[PDB]
This record gives sequence, structure tokens and C-alpha cells, in this order.
Amino acid sequence: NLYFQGMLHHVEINVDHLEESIAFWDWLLGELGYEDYQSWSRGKSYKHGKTYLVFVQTEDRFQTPTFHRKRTGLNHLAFHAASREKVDELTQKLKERGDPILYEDRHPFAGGPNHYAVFCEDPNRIKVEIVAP
Amino acid sequence: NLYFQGMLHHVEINVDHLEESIAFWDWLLGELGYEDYQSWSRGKSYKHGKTYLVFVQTEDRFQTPTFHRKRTGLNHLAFHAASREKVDELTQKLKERGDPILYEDRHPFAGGPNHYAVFCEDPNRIKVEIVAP
Ligand SMILES: [Zn+2]
Ligand SMILES: [Zn+2]
Repeated sequence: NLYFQGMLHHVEINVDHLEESIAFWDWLLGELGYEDYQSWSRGKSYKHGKTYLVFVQTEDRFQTPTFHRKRTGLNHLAFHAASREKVDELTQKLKERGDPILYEDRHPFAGGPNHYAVFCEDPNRIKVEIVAP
Repeated sequence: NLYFQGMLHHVEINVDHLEESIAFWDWLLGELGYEDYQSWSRGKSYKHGKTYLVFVQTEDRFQTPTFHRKRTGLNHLAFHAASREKVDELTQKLKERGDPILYEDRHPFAGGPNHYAVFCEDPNRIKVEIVAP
């Protein structure tokens, strides 16, 4: 369908330590309703609607220099939540599992007074956001 | 709506030379049906459906080292096309405007015999894919 045209089909990201990354994403994408698509020795993909998220193991010869979200390339990914309650729930989960929570001083309005969201970090230091409608 | 839950809300990417990048994305996102959302001195965002794409100027002190899609972080973004014809059309456009076309030796099946797509590079060397249904 031409209706799908322009929608994002998939997004592929190289990760430093696959195992650790898969632990985080399985959890988050799990909490957000994604299902596993394909898993292999060097990666894993997840499905939601008509868009996939694919994570691959960074090759040895390319693990250095390490990823920095301030540099050219990816800064962050943001996802929709059904409600503020969901954002609150995720925030609490994050704290428990120890995933880094950003801008705690302004949470859940670090993005502005009319922007209700949690900002965190995946194991690669990639910034991740979940925003309430 | 809880129906939106888990969908990607937006994706933010730092770019090396904003002007050049905006030239490419305006064109591509233009060809894919996106509309401009917000433009400022250091960036620009585009809208399609319920998801936005945001491009920001990489800070001076962070332009080095340059982006490499093989390293940890973003490798590529892929988008849906309505048809093979659209993919062919985009390929021809790419060649004309001189944007780099990848895996020309296998095009439009560089991704496999049952994967019809064009792979190219944005001005940052970020890999970009448009895939036929
Ligand atoms: Zn954001
Ligand atoms: Zn792809």
C-alpha cells in the first residue's frame, strides 16, 4: 500500500556488547509491545506494527572509538506511551534495574512543561525517550 | 491512544553540515511525503504520520571524529516505498543529483533476491534504504 509509503521500515544500530544491549531492549521493547522477529549470533531484530528495530554486534576492529551521542549520527530514539502512568511505571522500573535516568532534576518535564517523558540510557549510552500523549 | 504505544515518536540525528544534510533530506523526505515541522538555526524536523525525524547541527567540539556507520550507534534508516517503480524512480533521481548509490553490483537486490531496494548515502555517510513491498 502507498499508504505505508514514507513510513520508517526499519532502523539498524550497531551495539558494543550484544548481550547487555539485548537485555535492555528485550525489556523495554517488551514493555512497549514489540515481539521478537529474528535472533542470531551477531544480532537481533524486533517487530512492532510495520516497523522493525535491528541490533547488531559492532565488529572488533570498529569498537573504538566508542559511541558518543553528541557526535554526528544517532543522538536518541523516542517512543510513544499510552499515558503518563506508563511513563511513571517505566521510570520506576528503570530505577530498579539500575538503567541510567537522565535529567532527574527536571523529570518528567525535562523536555518542557508540556512534554511528559522519561529520558534514559541504553547500555551503549544511546539516549532513549518514552513520551506520554 | 494505547494503540500508538510502542510506535517510534521521533528519531534525532546530529549532522556534520546542516545545510548539506537539509538539502538531501528535504529532497528524500519530500519524495516520501513528509512535511516540514520545525526549522531553526541549528536544525530541522520533518513529519510523517505519527513519527518525526529531527536533524541537528553537530557542535564544533564534537565534529571529530567523524561518523562511521560501522561503529557503535546508527548504521542505517530504511523507508517504505509504494512500489518497485518508486524505488526505480528514486534510484534514477539519486544518480542525477549525484548522491552515492551502494552495492550497484547487486542493485536492486543487494539485500537479497526477495528484497527490492535502493541503498544510498546521505551527506554524513549515513546509509539510507528505500524498500519496495
Ligand atoms: Zn526527543
Ligand atoms: Zn536494511
